[PDB]
Amino acid sequence: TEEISKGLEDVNIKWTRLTTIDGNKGILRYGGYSVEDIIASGAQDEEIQYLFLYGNLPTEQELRKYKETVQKGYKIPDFVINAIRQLPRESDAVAMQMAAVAAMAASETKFKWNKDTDRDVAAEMIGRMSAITVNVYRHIMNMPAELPKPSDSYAESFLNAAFGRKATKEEIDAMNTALILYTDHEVPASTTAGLVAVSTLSDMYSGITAALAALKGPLHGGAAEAAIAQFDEIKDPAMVEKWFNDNIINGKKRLMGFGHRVYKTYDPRAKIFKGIAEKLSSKKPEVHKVYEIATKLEDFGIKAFGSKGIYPNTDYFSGIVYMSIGFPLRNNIYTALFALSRVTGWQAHFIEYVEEQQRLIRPRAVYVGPAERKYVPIAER
Amino acid sequence: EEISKGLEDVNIKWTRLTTIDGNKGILRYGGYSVEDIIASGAQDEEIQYLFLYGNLPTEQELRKYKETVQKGYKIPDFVINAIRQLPRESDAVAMQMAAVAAMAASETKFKWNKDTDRDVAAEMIGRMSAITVNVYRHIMNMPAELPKPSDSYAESFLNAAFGRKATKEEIDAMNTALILYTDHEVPASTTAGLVAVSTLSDMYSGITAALAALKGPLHGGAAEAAIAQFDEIKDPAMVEKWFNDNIINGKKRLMGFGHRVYKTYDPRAKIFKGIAEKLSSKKPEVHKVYEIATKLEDFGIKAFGSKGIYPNTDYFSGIVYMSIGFPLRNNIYTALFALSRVTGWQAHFIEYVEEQQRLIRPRAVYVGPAERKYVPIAER
Ligand SMILES: CC(C)(COP(=O)(O)OP(=O)(O)OC[C@H]1O[C@@H](n2cnc3c(N)ncnc32)[C@H](O)[C@@H]1OP(=O)(O)O)[C@@H](O)C(=O)NCCC(=O)NCCSCC(=O)O
Ligand SMILES: CC(C)(COP(=O)(O)OP(=O)(O)OC[C@H]1O[C@@H](n2cnc3c(N)ncnc32)[C@H](O)[C@@H]1OP(=O)(O)O)[C@@H](O)C(=O)NCCC(=O)NCCSCC(=O)O
Ligand SMILES: O=C([O-])CC(=O)C(=O)O
Ligand SMILES: O=C([O-])CC(=O)C(=O)O
Repeated sequence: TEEISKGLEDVNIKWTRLTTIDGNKGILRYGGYSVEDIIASGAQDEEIQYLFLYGNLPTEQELRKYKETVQKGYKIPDFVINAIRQLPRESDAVAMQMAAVAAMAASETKFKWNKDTDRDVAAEMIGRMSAITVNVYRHIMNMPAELPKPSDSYAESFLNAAFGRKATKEEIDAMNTALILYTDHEVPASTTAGLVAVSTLSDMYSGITAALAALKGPLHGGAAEAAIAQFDEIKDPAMVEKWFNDNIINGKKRLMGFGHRVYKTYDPRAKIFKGIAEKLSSKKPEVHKVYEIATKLEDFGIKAFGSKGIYPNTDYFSGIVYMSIGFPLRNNIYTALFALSRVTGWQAHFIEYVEEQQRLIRPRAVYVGPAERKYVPIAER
Repeated sequence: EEISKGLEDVNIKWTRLTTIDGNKGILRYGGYSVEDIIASGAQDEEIQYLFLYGNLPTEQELRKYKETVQKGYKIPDFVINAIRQLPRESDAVAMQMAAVAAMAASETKFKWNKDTDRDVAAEMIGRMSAITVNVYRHIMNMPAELPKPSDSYAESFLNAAFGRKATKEEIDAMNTALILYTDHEVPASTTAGLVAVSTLSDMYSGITAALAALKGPLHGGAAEAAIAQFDEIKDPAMVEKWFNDNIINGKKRLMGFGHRVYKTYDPRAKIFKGIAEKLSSKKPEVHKVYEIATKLEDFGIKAFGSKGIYPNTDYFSGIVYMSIGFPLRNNIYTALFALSRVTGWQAHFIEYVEEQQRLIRPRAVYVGPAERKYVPIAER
């Protein structure tokens, strides 16, 4: 015992029943169901949400019961809203979500880990996350506060409150795909952070807060904004080559939206996000200009990095989808919409850890510092 | 290969900061044993400096350092309000989370940088003092107050928290508690924070993640859960019955006992015990809490000492905080742990990002349902 597991690569932190990843062939499954199959069938997010908490897809009766438990989360305390609204407007959207969930971790003095109550607490929090995100977006956009109302879909309920208008069928559907696509991804940095916290037997909301803290970072969920920021920065499609050689190839910066710890091939979610990014952006000429820079850079990226197994990830196109829906490129909002979705995966993983395989997470470090030495009083230093 | 349960003996990084011999019960900060530091009467700020800069400060450097820490004694009103707008019966550590979370939001200009990192951390150490003062005050239903510059960081914290002049005994006791909780290599909290910062997320979010993990009863939460056990007992005569009914029969874990690394007496516990004795003996109601604690200790060692499970740092610290004058409620004692630990947290995050940066992303073993086609809703 003296070897460093750099980045914890290939170290198994738990067993899971929820998500499997084929990094070589680019296969992502939720509870056995492939992410392509789920979208092809045009499934609602609530069904996938239910799948992660319970283990199988819901019957008509169970789905209707599940939605009412989620919609309970649409009503949140004033201090929770205020936790967002009393922060500087120019703040990070994910950190705003962090601040709001932290308020819940504090106020929820009666939370206890229990197999009877876990899934209900989780289901309501998924609703609370929606209510939180609406108000995060509204506060940033200088708008008055609003809560999501119950409707035909979770995606619609969210979109309606966020913009303060009726969302179109096409808008609702694209958000519904994004929510499914970002639901879970086994044990990334965010989920890991949350699992470490919950391993001490701290509460669910603390786990979500620790997860959000990690997700905020540029190498993780922060790429959801940082990738599209690259597209916004190039402006002219003919400038793409120059920008790529100037920023990435000279070794200055990493290519945002590219690369993965697991996938050595094209990201499955990146396929789906691209097709939808192509469809919706082609309806808005100024957004399509972003997409046509994106695909051009994608080609230079694939050629330059493909041999090293660096391929587009789920964050490369996702931001274009959100921009097409109506959300602006500012304040890390795209990462916050990522987080809005990933809360389901995060929570399902914490429950699976505590109920069935609980143990404190506490690694070691190899000491490489100063040898044993006598303390010297400050006077003679 | 398969599951590294709890990540035991898996190395996550290298460090120059802290050494632990779990078998002998040895703890060193930058090569200085914890016993050397305490015996010397070292100021907490000296040990703060040691963690941020890699060596002990000169008198000139300590003056410069204190100036930077004190900057954090002024914090924005929304950070104070991030605390005060929450229900008073809220967990104290979770209240610290909310405050630091607000900083993570507002601090939009934070960059991981060789030239700025240490000053940011020094200022945050001060800020953690401001936060904890206000966390304690709000819980007790008192007006907001900030720490003021003085001779020592501990004095500045205690004075502001209580609103009175702290006695020399109280100041030394707090100073020692601050040193003893400064760092402990890569425990759950620090790890949770390192996972966060490996995404190149900000220092404050790193602290926030660490705070979320420190709350738990298996970790820093034991700073209150241990002393809670002594409060339940009330009568030294009923120690044996409580230990027989709850631990040996009920299977509940004895809080303030055991450790991931130490398989012997925790060096910090040993020091905390001596102070708990010195401080409690003078005030009758706290003294008998100590008397319950030491009587439960003997049953603990007789039962678990052969299994490598001995008193840890949280077992006696609660009594030490109680003697200083902090009440046994709202996980205040875990919040005081945090106030200290923020120095160790930040030192590790800087160390990891500057000199050994890589994304922390482990794997899981799949035992779930095999590949299956998306079933129609009614079959099912
Ligand atoms: C996600 C990653 C951190 C994973 O990398 P990792 O598995 O930790 O390996 P690593 O960081 O040690 O990199 C290995 C090598 O590949 C190189 N590399 C990896 N990704 C990239 C990239 N996007 N652009 C340029 N070079 C890269 C890196 O420079 C290193 O080179 P060398 O061996 O010469 O030092 C990285 O691919 C990256 O930074 N990607 C860009 C940001 C991004 O899109 N992140 C989102 C990931 S997906 C979902 C999400 O989390 O939201
Ligand atoms: C700190 C610990 C989590 C470390 O344990 P670990 O290295 O994760 O080992 P583990 O949890 O897999 O347990 C191994 C065995 O020892 C037993 N064990 C460990 N600690 C205790 C205890 N305090 N009382 C009774 N049994 C114990 C445990 O029951 C298990 O036995 P079995 O296999 O028969 O169930 C544990 O000692 C514990 O739960 N302590 C009690 C709470 C506490 O005092 N925590 C604070 C630790 S120090 C400071 C701090 O973090 O702040
Ligand atoms: O799997 C990872 O390492 C990160 C990722 O793509 C996600 O969490 O969506
Ligand atoms: O080292 C550990 O696992 C926990 C501990 O004693 C601390 O963080 O003070």
